Amino acid sequence: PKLLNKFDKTIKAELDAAEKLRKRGKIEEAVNAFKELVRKYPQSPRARYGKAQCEDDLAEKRRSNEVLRGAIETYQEVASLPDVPADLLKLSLKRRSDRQQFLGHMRGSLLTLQRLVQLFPNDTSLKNDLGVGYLLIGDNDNAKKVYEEVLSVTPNDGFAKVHYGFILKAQNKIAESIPYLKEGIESGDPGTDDGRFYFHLGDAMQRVGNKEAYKWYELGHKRGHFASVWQRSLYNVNGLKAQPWWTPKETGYTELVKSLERNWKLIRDEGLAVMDKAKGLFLPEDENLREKGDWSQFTLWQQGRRNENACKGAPKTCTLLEKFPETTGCRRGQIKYSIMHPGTHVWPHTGPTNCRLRMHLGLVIPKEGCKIRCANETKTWEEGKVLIFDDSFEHEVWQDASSFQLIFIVDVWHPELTPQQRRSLPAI
Amino acid sequence: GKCKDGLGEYTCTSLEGF
Ligand SMILES: O=C(O)CCC(=O)C(=O)O
Ligand SMILES: [Mn+2]
Repeated sequence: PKLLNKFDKTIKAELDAAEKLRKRGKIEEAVNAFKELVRKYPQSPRARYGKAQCEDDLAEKRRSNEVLRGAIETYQEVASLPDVPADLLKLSLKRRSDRQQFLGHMRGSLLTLQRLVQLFPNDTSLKNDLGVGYLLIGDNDNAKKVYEEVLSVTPNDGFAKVHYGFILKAQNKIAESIPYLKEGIESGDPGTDDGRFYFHLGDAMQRVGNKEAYKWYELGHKRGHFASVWQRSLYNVNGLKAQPWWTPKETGYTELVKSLERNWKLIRDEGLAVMDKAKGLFLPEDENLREKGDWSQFTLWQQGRRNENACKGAPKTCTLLEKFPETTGCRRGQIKYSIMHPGTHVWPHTGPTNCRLRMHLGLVIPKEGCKIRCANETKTWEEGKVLIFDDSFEHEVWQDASSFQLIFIVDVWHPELTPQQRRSLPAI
Repeated sequence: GKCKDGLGEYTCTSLEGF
């Protein structure tokens, strides 16, 4: 890595002495050392990079967003100086984008990634990084165009293949996504050994009837991406008790279960009133999990936040639930009504995290035609009764009754999570 | 997009700095 331009080679001793202080952890000393070099040599790219790296380390030491924003600006200043070596220009801008994504400046990161692709049009990995920037903001269309542009030039790039297959699979192009996902993982290129790609390759194969799907779930399990072949959530706290079905006593949330079962008719009645008078509050499930039929949900809580307008449609239910922070505070779960009509089948699927358990309170359950499978066991609901399963295990639902099914879904923190973990875990 | 019922999104969390 050639980081010194012609002038920087003539002050190589001073630059190495300052950088050695930063590698030793003397951050304040290194900050002032590079500050002096930037003063004496205001055009030095290596001195400016040292200033930025020291601000980067100082932000880590302080866990300070404001200090990191200063580092992000100094990484920019490096790129603005004359005669910046190509290796240094790329390092400074790549770190800038990486730190912008850390702060959540996803739009700003995108501008930095685009500039990197403009400066180095032959670096295919920078285009792949740009595609990740689009994926992080939720712009799958522009991400798809980026990887198609990469695959036009380098068809064998494994990173581009998995991410293209991921985009195709997200767009419900199930059959088309399989060879891109498969060949991408099989390439072994950096960035392809990711749990997201084993998860969706196996799921795509499941939807098309490919029996080789669980071979890829076992390979993902062997490489540390899945807790097991059945439990394939990707946002896990390791060690939590893993079983598909739970009894109320096993969860310890016996007071919540008692309240739901004592008061279930007021929950049902408000759900029915929304069906009859405000049906638009039920939104069709839009995560591509419905194989066929009609499936909608009316969400009262998500990420531990109460939807005020929705609770105006179920005020008594929300009042009852407010007494139970184990569900209203579950920032990795929801509280929602769920309606499924006859002819509905939900693809086998897995929730995102092992940090929640999912309760179903039966509200309107037809006598025949409705069942839910979790892992190897299929069960039925009962009106006014709570069943509890871990939806990080593969589960599946059928609705073949002659009228509608209505349930109340109440997520709780996994009981083995400490109060510390419940406060700090990022919301999902 | 949010990962409520599944894992369809590229990332399911939202980074907001330290
Ligand atoms: O999500 C629903 O409403 C349907 C049942 C299900 O898949 C779940 O509770 O995770
Ligand atoms: Mn589910």
